[PDB]
Amino acid sequence: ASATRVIQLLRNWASGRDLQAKLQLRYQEISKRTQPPPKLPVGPSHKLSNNYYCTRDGRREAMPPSIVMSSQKTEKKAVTPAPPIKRWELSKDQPYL
Amino acid sequence: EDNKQFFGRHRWVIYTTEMNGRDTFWDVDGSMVPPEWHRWLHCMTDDP
Amino acid sequence: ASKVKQDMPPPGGYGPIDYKRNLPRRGLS
Amino acid sequence: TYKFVNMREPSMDMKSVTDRAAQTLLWTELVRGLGMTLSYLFREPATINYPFEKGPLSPRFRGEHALRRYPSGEERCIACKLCEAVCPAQAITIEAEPRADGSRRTTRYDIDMTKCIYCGFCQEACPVDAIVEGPNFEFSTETHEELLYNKEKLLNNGDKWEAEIAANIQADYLYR
Amino acid sequence: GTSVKPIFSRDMNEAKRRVRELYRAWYREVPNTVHLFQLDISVKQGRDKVREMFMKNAHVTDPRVVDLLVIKGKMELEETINVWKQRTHIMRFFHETEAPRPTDFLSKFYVGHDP
Amino acid sequence: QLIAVDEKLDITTLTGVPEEHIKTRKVRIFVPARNNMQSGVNNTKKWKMEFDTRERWENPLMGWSSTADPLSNLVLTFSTKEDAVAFAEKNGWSFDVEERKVPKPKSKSYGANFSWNKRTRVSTK
Amino acid sequence: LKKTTGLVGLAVCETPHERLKILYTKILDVLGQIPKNAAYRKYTEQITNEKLGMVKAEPDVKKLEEQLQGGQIEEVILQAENELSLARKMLRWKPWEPLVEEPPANQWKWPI
Amino acid sequence: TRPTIRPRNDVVHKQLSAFGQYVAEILPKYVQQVQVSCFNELEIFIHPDGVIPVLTFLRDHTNAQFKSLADLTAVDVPTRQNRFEIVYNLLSLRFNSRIRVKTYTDELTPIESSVTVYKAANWYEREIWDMFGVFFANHPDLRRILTDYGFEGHPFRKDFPLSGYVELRYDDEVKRVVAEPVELAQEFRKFDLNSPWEAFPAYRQPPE
Amino acid sequence: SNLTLNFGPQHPAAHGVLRLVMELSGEMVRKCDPHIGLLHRGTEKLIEYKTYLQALPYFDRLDYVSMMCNEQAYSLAVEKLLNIQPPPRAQWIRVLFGEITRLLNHIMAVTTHALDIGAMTPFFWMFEEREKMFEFYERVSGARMHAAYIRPGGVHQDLPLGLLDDIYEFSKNFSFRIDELEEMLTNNRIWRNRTVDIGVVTAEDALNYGFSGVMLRGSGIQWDLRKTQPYDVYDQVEFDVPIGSRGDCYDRYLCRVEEMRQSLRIISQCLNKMPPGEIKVDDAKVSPPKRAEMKTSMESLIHHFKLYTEGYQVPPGATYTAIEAPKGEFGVYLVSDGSSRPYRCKIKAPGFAHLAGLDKMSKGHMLADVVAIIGTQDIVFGEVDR
Amino acid sequence: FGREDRFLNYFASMRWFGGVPLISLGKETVKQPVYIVDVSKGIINAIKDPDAKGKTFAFVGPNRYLLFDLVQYIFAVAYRPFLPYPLPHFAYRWVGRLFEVSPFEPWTTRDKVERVHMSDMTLPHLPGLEDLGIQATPLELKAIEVLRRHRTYRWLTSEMEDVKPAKTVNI
Ligand SMILES: COC1=C(OC)C(=O)C(CC=C(C)C)=C(C)C1=O
Ligand code: SF4
Ligand code: SF4
Repeated sequence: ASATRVIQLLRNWASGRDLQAKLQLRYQEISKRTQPPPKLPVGPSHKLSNNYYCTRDGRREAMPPSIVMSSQKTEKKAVTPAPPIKRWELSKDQPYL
Repeated sequence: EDNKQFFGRHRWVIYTTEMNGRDTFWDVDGSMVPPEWHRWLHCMTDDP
Repeated sequence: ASKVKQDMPPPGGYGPIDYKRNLPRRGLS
Repeated sequence: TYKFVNMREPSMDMKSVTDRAAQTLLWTELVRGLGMTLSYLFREPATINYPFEKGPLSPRFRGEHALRRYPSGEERCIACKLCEAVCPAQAITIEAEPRADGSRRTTRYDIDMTKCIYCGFCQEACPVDAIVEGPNFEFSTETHEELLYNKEKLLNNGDKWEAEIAANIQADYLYR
Repeated sequence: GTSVKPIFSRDMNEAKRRVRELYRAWYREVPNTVHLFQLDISVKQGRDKVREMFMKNAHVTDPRVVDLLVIKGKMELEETINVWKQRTHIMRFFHETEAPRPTDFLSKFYVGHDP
Repeated sequence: QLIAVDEKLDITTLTGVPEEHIKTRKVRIFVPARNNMQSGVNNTKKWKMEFDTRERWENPLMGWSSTADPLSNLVLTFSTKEDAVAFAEKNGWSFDVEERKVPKPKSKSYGANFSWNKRTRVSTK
Repeated sequence: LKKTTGLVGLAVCETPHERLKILYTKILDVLGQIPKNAAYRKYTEQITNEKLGMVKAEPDVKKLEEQLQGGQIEEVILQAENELSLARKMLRWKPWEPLVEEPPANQWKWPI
Repeated sequence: TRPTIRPRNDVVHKQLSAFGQYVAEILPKYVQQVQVSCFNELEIFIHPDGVIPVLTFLRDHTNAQFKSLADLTAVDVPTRQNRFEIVYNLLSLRFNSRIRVKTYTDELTPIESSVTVYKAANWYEREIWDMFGVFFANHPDLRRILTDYGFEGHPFRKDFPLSGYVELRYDDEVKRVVAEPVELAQEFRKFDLNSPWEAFPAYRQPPE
Repeated sequence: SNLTLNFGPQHPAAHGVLRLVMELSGEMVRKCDPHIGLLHRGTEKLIEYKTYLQALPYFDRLDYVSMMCNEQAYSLAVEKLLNIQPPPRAQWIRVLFGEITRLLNHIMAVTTHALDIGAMTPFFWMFEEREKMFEFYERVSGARMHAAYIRPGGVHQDLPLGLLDDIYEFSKNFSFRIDELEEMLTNNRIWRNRTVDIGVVTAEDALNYGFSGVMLRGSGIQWDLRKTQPYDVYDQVEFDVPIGSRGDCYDRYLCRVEEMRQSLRIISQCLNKMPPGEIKVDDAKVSPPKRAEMKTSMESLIHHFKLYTEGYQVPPGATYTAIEAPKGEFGVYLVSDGSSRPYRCKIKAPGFAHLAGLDKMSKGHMLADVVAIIGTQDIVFGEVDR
Repeated sequence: FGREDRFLNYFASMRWFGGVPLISLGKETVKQPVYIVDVSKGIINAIKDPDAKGKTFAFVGPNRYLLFDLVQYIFAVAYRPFLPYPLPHFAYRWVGRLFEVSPFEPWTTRDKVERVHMSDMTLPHLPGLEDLGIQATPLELKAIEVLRRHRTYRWLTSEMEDVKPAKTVNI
């Protein structure tokens, strides 16, 4: 910024922090508006052989849902939809704000 | 241009006072910029 | 057929970024 | 992993109690807020001087539509109607027939700009780079009818803005 | 048997009783609607319009359909009483800006192709 | 318990459809004909219900195509003819049903291309 | 001993072992009126018996919370109350009876 | 097979299948079917009469604890004798799981309101009533939520036209907003997109 | 009788188009009746009339404060129904822009909440940061907010060559702006008076009413979809979930500020770990080929033609896919009949359930308290009305 | 007469002077006012009528009123106190002269005063609104939509069937 040093001191005393270190306005550290051209690699299916589509066809591996207990058609331990969720841990970085 | 100003105020245009037929001393609008200077002024490129 | 050029982080990495709250005490008793 | 935001307990010693009493009776945190506003008062504002100064844009910006030509002057559009098929707003209307020289060209190319959502799907779908979203965004009108573009208006836009459109396409086509 | 379950009414008698209660409520409400919405119509016009709406669905012979119609009518009455409707909503029943369309064959032949 | 209604299903009073678009409409229930430009048959499996075509006119300002009937784009899909008939009946629409057209089985013989005494022998391959 | 369970509206329970014992005994009493061959009765009796057994075998609340894997024993008490209410409702409903009114022929056929 | 294809998880598939069998065993009176999709989603198809019991079980059971109703909506399939398909999506935070419960109804059959089980249902059912015309019995306050006041019809039905039957404008003679039959300067253009060649052999239907 | 008042739709504190019919005794609020549908555009039927690619821009306009998050949720649902997998670089870009979008949304929510309560300055301070993030959006997609950038194959385009540096430059300074906003609000006694113990909701009531996101976390419920049900690469980043203890407006405000800080943390991690490679799935029957290939090879041109005219077919089936959007759980129930157009698409908006609980939350409060409670629920009516 | 007319509004606005000056107390003037929508519909139907090429029409309302009774009804619909007093013709002409001097739209003019006091002609030989398919709307069904604006807050909600329609000198 172009502010005089007295105004910088007044700003830093009023805010309580050094404002000149982290300015809202960006001056010259941003990227140039003209950039060199890119190259952009291709991908994993760009091989010349051993690349038949039937071996990499995700849509064709979808199938109708599995049927359990159609109505038309002992040990027996109880079950849950999934194992119980494990209790969260308390933030080794900063547990309390 | 003035590269010491922050981004957005570092480039500007002073419009002409007389475009095709109308007096533009007071009435100016952003559509008076031709496309090449339009590309430069909106920072879509660095080269004027 | 030059080297692949893509938008990538610089060699090594970026500098650390502050995110924690910073409210100094800044007062008399 | 989780953290608490509001689970602290103040100190109950005479020093802390008197500090809290002073804060209550002398308005310390309000003074801190006033100091923050005073600090913002002496900073340079972020306002730009429109229209003499403009907001920053990129070559990818989607704006007013245009129809383009080959360097010979021949139109690029060959009336495949891919843009018409893909348009999410049904904003494009195309009619075509064989030209006098046997060419495949349009007799009608309409874009309703009050239907359009400016998504740029038409320019992605186009196989010859005929229809583009230009860089212009200052084209407000006084009537609804001026925003119903026909082929003549779009060709005029292309001839008007090609000098910038070609440079913008040059900067981004390697990403496409 | 056809094995169908009711909504509220068991047969057409209870359905007719509910219809009569709804009609009584609408008939009572009409003058308040004329006053509150500041309508330029008369109370007689509003009650005739109420009567007309009921007559339209008079032909229905199914108690479930009658029950659903009564539910919809109660919803409409609730909208009117609480002034959730505006003046335009109330006046939409009268079709004041729609030009009349003749039902005779000659008039339809002259204007267009629609039957 | 149950009430045992003995009436015919009729929901026209509850659908919100204007009277004109109930009594004056004719719906067609049919299996769509295969597009003759292609050999695929996957578009000839389901039953379709569609409405009778009404007037279209040119827009004065841009010459666009303008319509006044709201059912010009309504097309319904059904598994069987009976399902479409039931839907049309309960919605009060009068309908025309066309029976499904299935190509008849044919007798193909590659050897017949080279018959000793029949007209089926081909003069070119 | 513990304060502020951490969930708004959930108060801290003193003497939770006794409360859990009462709740599990009530659940078992209610389940005793359901037919023996019903699946709900046997499944609920099994799980409730495991929970009661682990309750009677641990006097420390933190370790009991760890063993039950139920998330903060106050929520265990709440879940026990919910289970007792559900058991009463199911006794009223009797959902172990055979299926009523098989669906139409192609009710669940997709696509179309 | 590796890079472009979504990987599948078999542990979750087995667990969801076991829990579906569990629910079907506990409630044979209402459960008509149980399915596990191949992207690991579990659905339970029930008779309508069991809307309240089943949900209650899933909400309060110790082993289920599905205490959050994520969504409740309807699907309209005109080719079915029971037109409307009612779908409940439930989430269990205790077991970090999701379940789907499905039932059916027609235009004239009420479905019991589930507001007593989940408060969140209150608005959802209203929306279902507004968009599809399905009535919910014992609803505390059932009325339109999304449509304009006095709107006629249920727009989310398949036979309801896309642009509707009426349109609004301002009339200066009566000095107010009025409604008139729809007239479109440009008719919406119907596209016929389906390919005449079959895409997915795994879903082929028998030729009847 | 009580006085009946129309709060909105033409009201500064109505957050757009909302007709709050209030029954009041003096300024005590006896009853709140929210009337919605003033922004109901019939999105779901329109989607029924589009291909899967054509329907994507509707999700930009559902929650027009968090666009790329809705794009991500819809793309994930379509990917699940397609049985395909986005490439790693696309997923990292998705998470980075999702966190940037969360920053945008939280700025909007907190600043407009303060504006409604009566503090106007932080709005102005933070909307410059919003404008810089809009510039990031435009540089990646050409549009400031309705990007249509995240698609069921990954992302439309790769990053421009200088974008990561500018994102890093913004991120290394955003924490001081958060600090200034906190200095304005957090310890102010007027702010605490207007927020503390206002709109208290219990954990059980929050669960039964269908709440999600911060509306749960403020009441102590330890739930977050990025931690319990991660979707793209959220299992490879480290962050904390802020939890409240009072269930009031003040705790939710603190939670949102802390979530902004955690978003900065995640953005740092995403910037450091961006991998190389392609940005959409290498499967031309789903993702369109590159322009150079489309103008060179027959198969590429055929697939481009078919993907832009008819669109890809999706195998039949139904999914419910949910994400931790900045406003809570955002979900899609998507049904496919096997064709290129979805049969049914139900959108689940957290604001729907949150606004449905407004009457419960306002019991025993005043008009200004109800304004604060409206602000604390973080409501946008594009997603509520759909 | 209509919402933006100079007939009902003109008489309603005369309450600002406290009393209504009427030449001969308005007892020797007969009026046959016609509704605005009837006139507009008649113009439209004349456009669409092939037989109306060189015809001369007379658009009048269904009832004829003495001026005193019409003004009394106008003041009753507006719920304003009616204080009619007789003014000589030359004095009213002087008032019109005085008001004509306005550089803006005059409140009244001498010509306007003359027209107000002149009886409506009867021309039975000319065709009318009924010959164009229009049933003339009486003033009794449309006065409230014009005169409700001229009421105070106390009388704003009064319904249209309250104000006892005025007497007509018909045949
Ligand atoms: C400070 O002045 C302003 C307002 O007045 C308080 C506004 O309402 C608004 C609109 C935003 C609110 C949420 C209504 C804006 C943008 C504004 O700048
Ligand atoms: S930008 Fe999008 S909406 Fe506009 S014309 Fe192109 S495809 Fe259609
Ligand atoms: S503009 Fe392009 S996509 Fe559209 S019809 Fe012309 S060539 Fe085809």
